[PDB]
Amino acid sequence: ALHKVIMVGSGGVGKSALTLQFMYRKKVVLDGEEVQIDILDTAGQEDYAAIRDNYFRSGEGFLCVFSITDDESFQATQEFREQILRVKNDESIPFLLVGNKCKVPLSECQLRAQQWAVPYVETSAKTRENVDKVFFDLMREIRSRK
Amino acid sequence: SVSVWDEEEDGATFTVTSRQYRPLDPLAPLPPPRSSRRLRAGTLEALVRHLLDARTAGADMMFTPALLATHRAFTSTPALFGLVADRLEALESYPPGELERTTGVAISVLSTWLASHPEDFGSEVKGQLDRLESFLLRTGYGSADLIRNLRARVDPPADPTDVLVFLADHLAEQLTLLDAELFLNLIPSQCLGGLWGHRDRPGHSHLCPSVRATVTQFNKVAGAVVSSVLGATSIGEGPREVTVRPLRPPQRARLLEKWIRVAEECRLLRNFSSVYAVVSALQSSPIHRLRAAWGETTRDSLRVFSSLCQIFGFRGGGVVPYLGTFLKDLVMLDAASKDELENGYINFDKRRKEFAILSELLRLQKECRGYDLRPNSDIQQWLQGLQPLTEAQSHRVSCEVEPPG
Repeated sequence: ALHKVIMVGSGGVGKSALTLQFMYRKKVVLDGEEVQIDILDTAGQEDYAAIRDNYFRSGEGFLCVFSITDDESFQATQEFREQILRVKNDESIPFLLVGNKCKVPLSECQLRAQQWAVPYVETSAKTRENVDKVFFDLMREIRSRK
Repeated sequence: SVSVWDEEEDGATFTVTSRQYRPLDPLAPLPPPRSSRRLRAGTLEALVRHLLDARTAGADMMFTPALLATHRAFTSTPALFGLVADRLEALESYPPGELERTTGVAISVLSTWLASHPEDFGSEVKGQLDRLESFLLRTGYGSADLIRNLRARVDPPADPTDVLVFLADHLAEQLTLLDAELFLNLIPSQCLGGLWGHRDRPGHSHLCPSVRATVTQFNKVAGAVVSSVLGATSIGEGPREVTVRPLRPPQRARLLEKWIRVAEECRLLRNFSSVYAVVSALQSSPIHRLRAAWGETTRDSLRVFSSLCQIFGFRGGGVVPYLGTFLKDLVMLDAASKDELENGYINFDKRRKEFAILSELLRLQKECRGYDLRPNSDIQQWLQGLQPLTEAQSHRVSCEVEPPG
């Protein structure tokens, strides 16, 4: 009863900001059921090549986080999508695209969500909207694979 | 016994912690209580008041080094220097006694700063230096020592399969040599999550150079392993542009064993940065697949490989840590605590947590200086001529080398 989650993205996007508010390993209630989850951050370690590869081997579900301000951080999202497919050679894998507000259009955000078979969710830094939804959303998609 | 009470001042908040210790002679008078008035929050100007207070050295021993190491997170060097010059020029009209003692603290603070972070004093502070220099002569006040030192800082295609040709411990020494000097060049203030976290932002390409240099070497090593085991040399940017050496599985095994031993020799040198580069590279997806080659590997090599994966002569008493655990810790620490309190006061408690981590890599830096590693120019030029494969190139070659079944 343990679901391994990985948060992927660039620095300054605030995966770490999103990580801390959901918790502050954790025991949670998903669908009336006691489940434990590991959120393993690539925080600070994003520029290390072989490191993230090791994370993606053991990780069972992914959060692809980019900021709604920078074009550059949004541009790097397909690289992270590619890396995950290289490690986990399977198209049908738990995935979630996450926009984080704290310039890039919303219509262009929905386009990449449509290109793949996975939902897109937007979140705020400290307003805490959809912060719980994002993990709970992914955990169910992980449980679906289980 | 142990008593704790808050305080409040012009633009700052303090916390006194006075603990009464039992005397050495049980019948003697109580010895003076050991107290520590520590700044907890406050304006930037208030921090400089506290910085230049003679009491701080003994009341808040680790305020000065913490402010100096972390100031780039919430200010700039010329502003901090500027405010110190503000205070001193303001005290010019004061009675000479208060002027001398603060000048003295200012002299002592800057000298510590100069010794601790010389790479702070660029041409950006030329005016502030003149400001301080004019002051010292105007008031007639190691002043001369500090001025001399401040002015001297402000005014100045290899074959990757050839890894088999070298002895493994010889390779580890060279890798450790390169990693160590990069770790000594590491400016710990650049590891702060408020700076490293924003390295990708649209104007920060030249920010955090010493940290990036460390990462680039970690990636060159992980590249070298991946490229070597695949027996491929990168001749273009494209996923196809690369020449492969045809190698049977038993021949690839020899490259696996070599690198496993290189890792092990890095572990004995306590160079964990390269241990983690080699190990994660061997666990890397284009090389994890290669079961035939992994199956041809000597079993004692696999045990050493497990032993290393479970972690994640005079050969120098040193260490090179895997920076990354530190970067992670600092990035998460930056996001867990706020820069400023609701009143607009700088949250100096965050910086205290930050500096504690920055302190640990300082002691590791001093430990690192115990290394006795001899340069090898043949291994060195081999490394410098090494052209590593891109992630896209390595995945393509792996498939052409050991196809899926």
